[PDB]
Amino acid sequence: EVQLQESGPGLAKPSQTLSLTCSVTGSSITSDYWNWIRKFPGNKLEYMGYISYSGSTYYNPSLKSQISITRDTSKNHYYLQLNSVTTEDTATYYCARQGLRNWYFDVWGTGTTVTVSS
Amino acid sequence: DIVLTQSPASLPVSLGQRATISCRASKSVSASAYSYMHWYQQKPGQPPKPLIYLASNLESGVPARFSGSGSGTDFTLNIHPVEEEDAATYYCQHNRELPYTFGGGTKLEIK
Amino acid sequence: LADYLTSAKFLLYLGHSLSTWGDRMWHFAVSVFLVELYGNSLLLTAVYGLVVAGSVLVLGAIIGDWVDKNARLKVAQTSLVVQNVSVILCGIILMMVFLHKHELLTMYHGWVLTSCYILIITIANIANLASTATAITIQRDWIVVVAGEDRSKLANMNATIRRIDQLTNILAPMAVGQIMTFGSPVIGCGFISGWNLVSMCVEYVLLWKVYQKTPALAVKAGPFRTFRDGWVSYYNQPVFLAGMGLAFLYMTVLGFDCITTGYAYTQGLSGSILSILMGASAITGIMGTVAFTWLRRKCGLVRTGLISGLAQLSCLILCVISVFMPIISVSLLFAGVIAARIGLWSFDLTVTQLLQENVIESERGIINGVQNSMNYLLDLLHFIMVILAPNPEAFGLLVLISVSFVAMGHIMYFRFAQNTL
Repeated sequence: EVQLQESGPGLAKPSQTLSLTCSVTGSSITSDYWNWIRKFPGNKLEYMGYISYSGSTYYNPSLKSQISITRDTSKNHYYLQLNSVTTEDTATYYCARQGLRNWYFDVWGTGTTVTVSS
Repeated sequence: DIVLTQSPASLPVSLGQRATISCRASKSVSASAYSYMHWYQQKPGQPPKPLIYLASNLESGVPARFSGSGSGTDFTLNIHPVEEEDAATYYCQHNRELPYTFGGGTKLEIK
Repeated sequence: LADYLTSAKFLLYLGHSLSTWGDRMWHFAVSVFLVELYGNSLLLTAVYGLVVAGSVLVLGAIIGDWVDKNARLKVAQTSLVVQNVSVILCGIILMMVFLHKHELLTMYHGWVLTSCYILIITIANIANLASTATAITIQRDWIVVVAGEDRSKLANMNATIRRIDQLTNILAPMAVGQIMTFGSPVIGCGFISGWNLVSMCVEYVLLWKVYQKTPALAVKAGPFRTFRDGWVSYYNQPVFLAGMGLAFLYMTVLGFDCITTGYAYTQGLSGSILSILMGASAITGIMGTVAFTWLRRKCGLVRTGLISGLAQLSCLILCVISVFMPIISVSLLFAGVIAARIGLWSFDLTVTQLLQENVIESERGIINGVQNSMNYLLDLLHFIMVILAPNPEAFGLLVLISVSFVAMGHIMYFRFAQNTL
């Protein structure tokens, strides 16, 4: 039984920093890829990037924002940090666990909404 | 980058019938003996859910009314028979090469 | 019975059965790797076959020369250890590549996949050479000394060895398939390494026990110079023509190989019918072994080859009719194949006994290495022919070519029999 759960701040201001935490209960973060996905207001999903099970990292080059996918292996957490946010960052952020046996986003989290304004 | 075009936009159906949704790639998303095209189900207010993995398999616990088929650049998901609860949104997502991409989403409904 | 559990013949059977079980499980594993990570591409399977064949062709004489000098226990245990160590070290790599499978297939530059492929090939190519060496030394030297002047004992030994081979050929792939189905390939390729480790230990102890049992096994009566000397000394052997005839029967597609099973699949058959077809092939093989035993007992050693050739050609007449005459064609083809299995196996049994009974005691390894070299030369030619002709009609031509080559081989054996009798 694997479970994820997000956390973070409610909203933000332009040119600030967001540090969304994802806590994984039931399995270590040293097994399979851990991905950040975001669904916009509407329908268009989008892939943000991942942190691997071996400290590797990848960011979506088509992204127009500075993203840092870090991890802390003690609390069993991994963090997405958005820097220099803008009016086009308001979305819903989900975690996912791309497994190594069947290669698909087989376990998601409840996801958290993020909106920027003044 | 691979662009997955999903058709149709919204698919109306009636109970007991059979519904077919298909999304076509722009390159080959199939390697040796494996095709990387998965299908997701998302109801309003919940995160997506895995129905089909590797384009022809079935998850653990999903009703058997869902069937997957296809290869190359054209794939297809079939539901038979539909219910009153299947009014959801269906996505098709590939894994062939970074960066991954999701389909447009088919807004299934019930008449 | 204590007697039939301590005599130095059941131990040879036990060791051989363990070795063949491990070998067939490992072969099945490599086939699964190929079909999974490459989609059983016929070109890459053919290249793997060419690599193995050419490697044994250039080196069989050297390996036989090496076997002919050193001591028996030493060379046997060294070959066993090399084989099992190579198989374990490759099973670990197969486990690793099976685990990170999709990563390699989809998010890595192709050169790492190519390197993994050529590495697996290069390790299997040494496992095959070690298996060739242990085959030479045990079958062609140890089996012939553990049974002395008596000639029926040797025949029974060869027969039961072939029966063990026939049973394991169909039993081991099924077991590994079950283990991979109810588990994962990562578990199958680990069970294979564990099996090979424990088997290496047990077979080492069994070999030492055999060597301790028969004191008549320690009395050894015995660049390019050795290579050419071996080939020219093989040319003028009294049984050169029979050996060449046996060699010729490896140029064939009429069997169960990478191409004929694909042909059957193209003819719309099922897995279960293929399984029962392989079972029938094993049944006919065992029939051929017992037929060879009885024939050799009654008529003679040499004319059994002629009888077997006539039987095989009789069934291959149906095999070739199957081309010109949508179920009669394939049914006749498979019937002819499964029937000619009898003649094939009994003929090669009698040619093997002719080899290991006439040649001088101090040249077994070298000329048997050259015999393996010729078998693999014709196998290499077979694979070359498969490469240039992948189409299904080309198979309709390859059947004719294979029956022609079998006819040539039996013409050569007939010439040998005319020279002798």
